[PDB]
Amino acid sequence: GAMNSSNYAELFNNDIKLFVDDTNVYRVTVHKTFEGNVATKAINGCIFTLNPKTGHLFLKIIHTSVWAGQKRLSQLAKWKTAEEVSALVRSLPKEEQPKQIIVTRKAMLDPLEVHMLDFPNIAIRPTELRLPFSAAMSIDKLSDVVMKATEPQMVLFNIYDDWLDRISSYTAFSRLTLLLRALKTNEESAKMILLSDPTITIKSYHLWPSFTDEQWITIESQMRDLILTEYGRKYNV
Amino acid sequence: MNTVPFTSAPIEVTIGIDQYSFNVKENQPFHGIKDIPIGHVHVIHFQHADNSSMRYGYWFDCRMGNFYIQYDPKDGLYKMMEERDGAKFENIVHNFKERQMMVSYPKIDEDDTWYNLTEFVQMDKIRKIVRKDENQFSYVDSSMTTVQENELSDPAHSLNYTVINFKSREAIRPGHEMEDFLDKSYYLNTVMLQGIFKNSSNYFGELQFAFLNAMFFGNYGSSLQWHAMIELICSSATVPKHMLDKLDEILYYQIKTLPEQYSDILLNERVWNICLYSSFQKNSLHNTEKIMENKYPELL
Repeated sequence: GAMNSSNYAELFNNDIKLFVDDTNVYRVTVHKTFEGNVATKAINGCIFTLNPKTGHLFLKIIHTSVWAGQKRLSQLAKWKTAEEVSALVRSLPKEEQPKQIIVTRKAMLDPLEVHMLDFPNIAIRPTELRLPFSAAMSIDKLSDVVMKATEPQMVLFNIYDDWLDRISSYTAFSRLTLLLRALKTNEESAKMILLSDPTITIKSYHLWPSFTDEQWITIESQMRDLILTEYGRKYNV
Repeated sequence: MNTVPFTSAPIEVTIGIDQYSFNVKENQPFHGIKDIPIGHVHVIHFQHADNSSMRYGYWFDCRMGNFYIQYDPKDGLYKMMEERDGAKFENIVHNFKERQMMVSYPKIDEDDTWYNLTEFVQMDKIRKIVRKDENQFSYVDSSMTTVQENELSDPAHSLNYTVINFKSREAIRPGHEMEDFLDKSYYLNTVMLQGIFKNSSNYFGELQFAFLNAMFFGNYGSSLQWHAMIELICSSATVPKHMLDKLDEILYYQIKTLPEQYSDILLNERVWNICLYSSFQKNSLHNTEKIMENKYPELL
C-alpha cells in the first residue's frame, strides 16, 4: 500500500525502486492576449524518476512539441508520464527493472497501473510523504538541460554526486529532501547559502558544491534555519 | 398456465415466486403454485423462518419439463426436482388443484413488471452461468461467489458471470492505454458485444440475471456484476442508440422494483453518480435518472 513515515527504511533496502514525480511535466506561463483574454504558453518540462538508494536520476525532458494540437493537457500529462516511465522500465535489463514504483501524486496511480499491465509483479504505490521533488527545476544544471532541449531527450544524473562514498543512502536522501525543501520554500536564500563561499565550487560532473563533511553540517543547519525562518513568516508563529 | 406442486411444507418458510412472496406455516397444507405464466423464466425462492440466512432458490422454465418442490430433511432445504412421468405429474397437480391447496401466481393483467425484468433472460444462458447440467433448472443462493470473486473457492458452486475488469489487458489495447481507459467503447463493442456475448440481447440477459440474483438472494457478487455491466455501457462514448434506449428501460424497471429499504446495500453510490452525472451517457438515461432522483435522491 502507501509509503509513509512508518515504512521509511524500505526506501534504502536492496529491492530496486523508483520515485516518479510528474509536477514539472506540463509547465506553462499564463499571459494576456491582445484582445485582453488569457492564454497559456507551454515551456519544456521533465519527468523526475529517482532511485532513492543509488541516486540515479532518469530525467526525461518533455519538449513543448508533445502538447501540439492536444486537448486537456493536464490530464494528458499524467498519461504521457505513465507512457515514458513504462518505456523506461522496458528499456532496462530485467535485473535493473524496479520491483516498486512510488508516485508522489495519487492522480498518477491509474495512468501508471494501466501502462504497466505487462508488469503485474511491479507494485505501483502512492506515498503519504510530502516530497519536495517539484523543486528539481531549482537545480541549475537540471533547469539548463530542460530549457535548452529542442527535442525529447533522456538525461541521466546522480542526484547525490559522490555523497555515497562518505554517507549512507538514508543520510543522502535526507540531505537531498532538506536541500529541495529549502529551494522550494525560498529559492533565492537557498541558492545564496549554497554559493555564498566562492572557494567551494561545483565539479563539472556534479550538481551540488564540493562541501567537506564539516561544511555540509553548516550548510544543513543554514537550510533548516531558512525553512523555520520562512515558516515563522507564512503562519505568524 | 403451468404448475409447480409441492410434496409438503414441513418447515415454516417465506416462499417467493418472481416478485411475489407468501408466508407458509410449519406443516401448513400448502401444495404449490399454479397459473404460472408460460413464456418467461421464473424463480421460486425460500427464506426459512428459523434461519433467515441463506436465501436460496431455483430458476426454471415450465416449457422445459415438469418441476416440483420437495423438502429434504437431511440437507434441510426445499429442493426442485423434475417428474419424468407426465401422467403421474398431471394426476398430482389435478388432485391438489381440486382440493385448492395451491396459491395462484397473482399477476395483474395490466402489469408487465416480470416481462420487463426478464425481457432478455433465457434459461439456456442461465444454465451456462450456473453449471449443473444434470438438471434443467438452476440453484442460486445468498453465498455463491462469482468466478471473478474466486480469482481475487469451490469452482462447481460458482456464478460464471463474464469477467469485466477495467484495468486488464482485455480492456486495454497496447498503445491505446489512455484512449481505452477513458472511453471504454472498444472494450464494450469489440471485446464484449462482437467477441463474447455475440449481441446486445445476451449482454442485457446477463445484466438482468445479475440484478435479479442481487435483489432476490442479496448475492453480493451478482450486485458487483450488475454495476460493472452498467458502468461499461455508461463509460463508452460510442454505443448504438437502440442499446441506450433499451438500457434506460431495463434500469427503470429494476429501480422501480427494488425494495425502498434495500437501496443502501443494493445500489453503489459511485457507479450511479458517475453513470447519471459524469459519464458519456449522463444525458441518455432520462427515465432511469428521473426515477432515481424521485425515489433515491439521498444516494445521489
